[PDB]
Amino acid sequence: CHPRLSLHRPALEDLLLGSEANLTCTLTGLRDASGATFTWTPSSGKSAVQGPPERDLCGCYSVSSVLPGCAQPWNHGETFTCTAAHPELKTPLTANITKSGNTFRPEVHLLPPPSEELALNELVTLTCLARGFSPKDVLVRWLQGSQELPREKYLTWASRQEPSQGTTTYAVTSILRVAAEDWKKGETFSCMVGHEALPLAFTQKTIDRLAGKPTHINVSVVMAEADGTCY
Amino acid sequence: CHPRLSLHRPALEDLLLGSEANLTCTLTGLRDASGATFTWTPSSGKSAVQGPPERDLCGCYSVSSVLPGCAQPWNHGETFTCTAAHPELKTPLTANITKSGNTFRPEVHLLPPPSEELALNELVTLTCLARGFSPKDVLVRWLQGSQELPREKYLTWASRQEPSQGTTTYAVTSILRVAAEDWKKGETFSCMVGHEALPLAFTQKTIDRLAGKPTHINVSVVMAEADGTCY
Amino acid sequence: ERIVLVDNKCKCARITSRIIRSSEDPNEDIVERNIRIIVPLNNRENISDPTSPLRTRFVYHLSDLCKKCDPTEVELDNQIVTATQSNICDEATETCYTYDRNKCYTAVVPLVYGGETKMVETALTPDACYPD
Amino acid sequence: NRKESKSIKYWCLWEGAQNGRCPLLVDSEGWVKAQYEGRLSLLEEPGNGTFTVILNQLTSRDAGFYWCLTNGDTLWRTTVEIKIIEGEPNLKVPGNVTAVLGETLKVPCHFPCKFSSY
Ligand SMILES: *[C@@H]1O[C@H](CO)[C@@H](O[C@@H]2O[C@H](CO)[C@@H](O[C@@H]3O[C@H](CO)[C@@H](O)[C@H](O)[C@@H]3O)[C@H](O)[C@H]2NC(C)=O)[C@H](O)[C@H]1NC(C)=O
Ligand SMILES: *[C@@H]1O[C@H](CO)[C@@H](O)[C@H](O)[C@H]1NC(C)=O
Ligand SMILES: *[C@@H]1O[C@H](CO)[C@@H](O)[C@H](O)[C@H]1NC(C)=O
Ligand SMILES: *[C@@H]1O[C@H](CO)[C@@H](O)[C@H](O)[C@H]1NC(C)=O
Ligand SMILES: *[C@@H]1O[C@H](CO)[C@@H](O)[C@H](O)[C@H]1NC(C)=O
Repeated sequence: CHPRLSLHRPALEDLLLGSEANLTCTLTGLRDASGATFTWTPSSGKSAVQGPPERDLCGCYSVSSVLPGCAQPWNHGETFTCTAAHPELKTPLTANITKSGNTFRPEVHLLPPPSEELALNELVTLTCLARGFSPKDVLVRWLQGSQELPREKYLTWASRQEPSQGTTTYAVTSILRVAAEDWKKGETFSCMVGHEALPLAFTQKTIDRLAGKPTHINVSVVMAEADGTCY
Repeated sequence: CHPRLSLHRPALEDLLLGSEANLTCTLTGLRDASGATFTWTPSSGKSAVQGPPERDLCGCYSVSSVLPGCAQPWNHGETFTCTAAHPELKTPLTANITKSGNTFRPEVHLLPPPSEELALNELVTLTCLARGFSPKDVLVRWLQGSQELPREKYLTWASRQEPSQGTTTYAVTSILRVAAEDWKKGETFSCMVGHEALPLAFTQKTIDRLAGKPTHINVSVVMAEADGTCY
Repeated sequence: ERIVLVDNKCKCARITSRIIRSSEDPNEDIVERNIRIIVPLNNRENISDPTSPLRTRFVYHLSDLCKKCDPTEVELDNQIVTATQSNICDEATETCYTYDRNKCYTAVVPLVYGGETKMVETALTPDACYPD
Repeated sequence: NRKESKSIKYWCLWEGAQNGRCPLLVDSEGWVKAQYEGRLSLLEEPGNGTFTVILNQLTSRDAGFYWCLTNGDTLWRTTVEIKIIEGEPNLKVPGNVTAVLGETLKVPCHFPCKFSSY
């Protein structure tokens, strides 16, 4: 076949919640997968591991490496320069990876249940929409009260790019179904979104039934000649 | 590589709107050259025409064949067996595909924009949601008044399954951003959903302003000489 | 009139809400919202003395009254993380319509003492400005 | 209370068996309990409104309600509940070490990269 080289970014779930930002370098398209070479430019804890040469499309071997490290040199803007100088070719090839600039930060919105789900008194739906972020990585969790729900109780879609108003931005969604009775009892729910362009790395919105679109509005304007202190 | 043959159900856009019911028995991965022939079990009155092979992974080919039976005995309950024949591993492969049973209807919701987006005079965003439908085949379109918007103006995700109690069901979302002057003038919008288990095959929802407008407003102007507020 | 959402004392505005489980149609019910504005008829525009005449126009944006921008604490996995709570708090800078019982408001006036002048400091709300 | 900082501080354990009872575990004078030896201390940092108590070597039977007391004029008594959940510690040390008759010892102690800023 044909050899190629790749370098992927560290995953967002272990960069934000933890800090262990391991890297990865992958060459695919070899059938003598013992003679290979990996070299990064910084190596102080230089024990870069290698794994079992797993298969590929139609049973071709594939080698890969992991250089461990944590998140202070990544977020400060360093560079990493993995290279393959294997003897299964007579010329080496190179790649690199850097934290993406030109970022934007998302806008988080929680939407109340629709009006015609509340008649049946069975289960109601809460939608979470996060829009306009320039990298393609995001985290979405849910909380009830102050207790995190387990991940097998909601469904999250993937992140896709939206119709271009000049620059390329992305979007993502998520829904959650809860009981119709305890939404009316007065429980509160939250959608929490994490992305690497936010200043405190996280943001949260909290919704409940009392903080919603009202049916009746009472307005009283009182005119106070007496004082201007507002007790 | 290894030889394998699968066949696919017709597309939903061609089965609901158009008239192009086509089943496609195809095998990809052929140690020999283009020398294959296919026979089908019905003989409705059309020849299963073929196309040339294609380019695939590292020497493998991909032959195909389309059954032109666009008269729809598919939704009456046919069975539509295909059968392969090629100078290959000498045991002729067969496969069987039919219409699914145990169908359910989708439930369509169209949500109003968030108020925070409304109080900024920029583009406002709408959300469509369908959930609870049994096969993962669906079509979502948008409308403004009566004009269908072209499909480069909106983003729609894939169709994934949702966590539930036994009976597997699926869900899908979509969004569309419009201008605030069109919303504030009073132009309406619509989300339209096509599925096979709907009896008239389509559903509509419509939204504008005055959707969740309140029903009662009281204004009280308490004059001077009556200021009697409390802590 | 049951649960307080907003109690703002720069503008002196208060918003409460209550689910009124009404009598007729006993499986549906309304959501009521009460807003109370107290308007001062003798305050200035800036809170100093000679600024501009008395304020005659009062504007209230409910998207600003319901705003929440102080960081909070959230226990996600077995961790404490800090998050924000709003999309719009890119920045005090707000104008206040009334005073507040728990804060001083002072001024500076030059007066003469035979020779030079001084920078005498003057309390505008005398109850809240004792050094204690 | 900030203007009562010249006092002595205490640390309870609410037994709750018959009536309700606070045996002491540690005070600011320099007395610790018997069976809490090597795993309890009371620190006057950060000061100025607050003091700090550290309890390690946890077990599943350390769960309970705990009270903090002073000798001041009017007492707030604050209570905290200690729950024991599943997992493993962040820091990692060996067991208990011996020593030969007079030579150099060396003990390591690990930490992850979440504690690199500290
Ligand atoms: C509302 O009125 C207040 C009170 O007059 C204004 O604050 C004051 O503004 C003046 C002029 O900007 C400041 O005076 C400055 O003093 C420093 C020395 O501290 C000197 O370096 C400058 O040359 C100038 O003389 C004053 O410090 C300031 N603050 C007070 C009195 O606390 C305020 O700007 C007004 N706001 C609006 C929105 O009109
Ligand atoms: C990173 O790679 C790019 C092309 O892949 C090339 O500019 C160079 O090899 C590296 N950049 C720098 C600044 O070294
Ligand atoms: C239909 O498909 C099933 C599953 O492979 C198979 O056992 C059966 O023989 C097929 N029937 C026909 C008529 O092709
Ligand atoms: C004690 O706390 C107060 C209020 O935070 C602060 O003003 C004071 O400087 C503090 N004292 C010391 C010694 O840090
Ligand atoms: C530590 O090991 C010594 C060795 O005898 C033992 O006496 C001591 O009780 C041990 N302590 C703990 C907490 O296991």
